[PDB]
Amino acid sequence: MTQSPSSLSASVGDRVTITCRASQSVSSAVAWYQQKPGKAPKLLIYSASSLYSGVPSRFSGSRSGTDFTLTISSLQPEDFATYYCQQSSYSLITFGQGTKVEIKRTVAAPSVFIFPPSDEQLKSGTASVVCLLNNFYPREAKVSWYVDNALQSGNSQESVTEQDSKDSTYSLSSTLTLSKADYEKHKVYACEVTQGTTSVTKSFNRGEC
Amino acid sequence: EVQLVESGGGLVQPGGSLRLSCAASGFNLRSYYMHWVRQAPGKGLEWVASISPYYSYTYYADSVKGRFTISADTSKNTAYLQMNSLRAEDTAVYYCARHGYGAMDYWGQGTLVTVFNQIKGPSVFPLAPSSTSGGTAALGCLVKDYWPEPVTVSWNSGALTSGVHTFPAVLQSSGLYSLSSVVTVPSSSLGTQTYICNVNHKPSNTKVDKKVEPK
Ligand SMILES: [Cl-]
Ligand SMILES: [Cl-]
Repeated sequence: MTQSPSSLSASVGDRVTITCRASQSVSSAVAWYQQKPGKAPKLLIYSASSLYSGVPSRFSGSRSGTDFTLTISSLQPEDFATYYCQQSSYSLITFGQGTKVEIKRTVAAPSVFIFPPSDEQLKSGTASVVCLLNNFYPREAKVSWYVDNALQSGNSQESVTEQDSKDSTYSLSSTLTLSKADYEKHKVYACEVTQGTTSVTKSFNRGEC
Repeated sequence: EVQLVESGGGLVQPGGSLRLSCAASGFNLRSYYMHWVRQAPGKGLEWVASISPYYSYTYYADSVKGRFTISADTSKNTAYLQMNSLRAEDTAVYYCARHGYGAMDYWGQGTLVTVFNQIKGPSVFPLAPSSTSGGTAALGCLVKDYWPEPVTVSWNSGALTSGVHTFPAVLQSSGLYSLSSVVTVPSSSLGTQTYICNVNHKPSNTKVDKKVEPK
């Protein structure tokens, strides 16, 4: 199954189209897989156009006679991978030769999440508030903690993981450690993440789901 | 949650055999099609084999037919790939996978199979004679760390054949071969006669001559 192109270099935000010409008959609908380096393939599309559960809506598949296409409508940095098409018959499975999608490095903003302490942990006398910055680049981002709008200092620690690839991103956790007393006597908890000219603050109110 | 967990990979010799396992959990593979798919280093996915539910019909890629056997044990909820007569082209990460939605929805983590393929010429070390053995001394050559088989050994370019014992090679844990060749000679000859073992390793286009002297 010739795939086209065999490799391509693109930028974040680009629309990417990968073609797969059928080696088996066309009634044997195609499936598409994504394989990150050093990892098992992941199913994206089955029956030419059906999105497998959990796969993002930016992936879509279609057919035109003997021609099956995978489209990534808006490339994300986590889409760096080799993509494979496949037809299945009762006696024979065939893969396309693969299309390596390389993505130019650029700034990636973090997805920010804030987590209140659990009721279970408050029984220990301590409250941990956790802020997650997921999949960002480059390394430099500033975390500032606020409690009823008072900037905190000296009571948070950070930790960083890197994906260890070519288009690898960072993720970062910041943990604010408070006594149960302090946690219970204040209401608004906010994690502000500053990268470049953007700051994003995620917050919660104690006791308000 | 559904999971496939593989085991069994490693380093093996050409012509050798290996068995890979694919342990299913969260489902019974009795009612599913299971497959093996492989990926040679830096290359694309290649289907290897499949086995069908209930009747255990099997299908193989042409490259592995007659050498690989796929099977499944429903009581152990495990599928297997028996790999015989291995070739250099079989080096790959091997994946097992379950057939789901006209496709392969769950995949194992992969296990690496490496078929030894590195040609290496031998190192030849002397087995030196003392003397403490009465009137007859032993000496020889240790032929270490070559691949693949074979090497041939003569002594004094073939002029010395009486008393020679060249042992079968042994496969070392490294995957490389080693052997020794020894000869018994009169102790009186040690001061005067030269003894040289000639080791030919055609696969690496290497010949080694080693003069063996008393230490
Ligand atoms: Cl760091
Ligand atoms: Cl309150």
